[PDB]
Amino acid sequence: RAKRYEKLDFLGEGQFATVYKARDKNTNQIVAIKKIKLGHRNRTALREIKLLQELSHPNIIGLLDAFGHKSNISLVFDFMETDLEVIIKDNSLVLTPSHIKAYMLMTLQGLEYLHQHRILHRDLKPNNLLLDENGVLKLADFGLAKSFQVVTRWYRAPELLFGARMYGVGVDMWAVGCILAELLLRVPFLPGDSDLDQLTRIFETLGTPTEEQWPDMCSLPDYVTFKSFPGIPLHHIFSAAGDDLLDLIQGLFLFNPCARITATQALKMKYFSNRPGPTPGCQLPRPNC
Ligand SMILES: *[C@H](CC(=O)N1CC[C@H](OC(=O)N2CCC(Nc3cc(C)nc4c(C(C)C)cnn34)CC2)C1)CN(C)C
Repeated sequence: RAKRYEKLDFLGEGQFATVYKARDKNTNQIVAIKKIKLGHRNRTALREIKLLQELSHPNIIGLLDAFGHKSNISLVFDFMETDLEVIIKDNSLVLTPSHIKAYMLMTLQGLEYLHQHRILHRDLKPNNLLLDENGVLKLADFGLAKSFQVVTRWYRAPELLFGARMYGVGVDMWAVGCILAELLLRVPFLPGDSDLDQLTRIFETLGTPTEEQWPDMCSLPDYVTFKSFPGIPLHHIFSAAGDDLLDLIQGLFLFNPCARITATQALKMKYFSNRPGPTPGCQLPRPNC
């Protein structure tokens, strides 16, 4: 499983990881190796493989083989054609309501599954939702994921920005909300230049929160008193969205994290049972190469 795979294209440098297209020199499937190059620890990177092998799901990335002795450790995976991030930036593609319903659907079934199995994918962003031949979306980058201030600032839920130590599933949900806005607007919704500014963005956009809207807000370790903004109505931001969708977004971007709509609460919502339903993955937009 070391020399086994022959290197094709580069796919991504990373956080402490590189990713390569390679060809299994036996199966002849294209595969995506995650190199986790290291030194101290492979504690977090072993835990990853662990958490991974423990999951079977069509919207969860498929752990095929890990291997390798040296400075590095390799996780083999099914190759994927694009990520939801490129799918955004590709202008070629204009997005349809039923395209997004479809992208959201598969994301949240992935999520439902995960949180049933008591896990957090603490790093949900749109380059981490991959898509195959047949428009089947999959979560990935599990290097940040514990079994019940970590995401990349734009998709960081507030509680975290306010240095919450003990935090729940409402973390993953904030992200999914950020990803939906980003899907709608086709640009990062709340692109802070700093943690401090990421909160400014959140509040000025969504309004600064009450102790009603969020009790136990001030008890957070890094809590700090921002200016009080009113917020912006969602149908201003999303002149797009119909009321079934607005309802959903607004619930995902609730401030109180036990009052934040769970994956299931969200999958059990009109939006999904309402027309237009999800495009078949096979009929979902594909980009240039
Ligand atoms: C057309 C080729 C095509 O459609 N391209 C345009 C957009 C595609 O480029 C991307 O951004 N891709 C392709 C590579 C894909 N691989 C990738 C990246 C990362 C970071 N992780 C992973 C995994 C994990 C499971 C490890 C798997 N695959 N990746 C990212 C998106 C290329 C071809 N003709 C014939 C139609």
